[PDB]
Amino acid sequence: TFRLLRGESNLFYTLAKWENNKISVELPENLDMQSPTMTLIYDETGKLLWTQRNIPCLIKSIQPEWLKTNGFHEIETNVDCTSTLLSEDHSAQEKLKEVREDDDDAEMTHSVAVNIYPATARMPQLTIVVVDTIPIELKR
Repeated sequence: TFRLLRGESNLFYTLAKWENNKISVELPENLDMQSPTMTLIYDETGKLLWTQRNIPCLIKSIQPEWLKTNGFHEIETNVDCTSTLLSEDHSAQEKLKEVREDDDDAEMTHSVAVNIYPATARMPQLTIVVVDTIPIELKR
């Protein structure tokens, strides 16, 4: 889980560059866009610097306390938000349709790994957050 999302976090760390008070992430050519993760990068103060996808409901669901340490956490969000997160994913969209019909405020829980990268000569201190886009309720 955490140990598993750590790999994606490390990847995005090595992909990132710090230039002119800004994070830039250049994605590798032909990289899978269909991986079930979304990564966010914050500064040590907890300011969001970069996000793989701009999804405000999920971003607002990230608790600031979490951001100062390494940890494994859970987002408690809604089926509307999860549907926005999984928009491109066809099959998932079918399932999501179903669940939306049974309950329109159905709760969705997403695993999250928070990862700390101390400042180096190359890079300032960063917190990298990796979210499992498939919620616990849909894993089975």
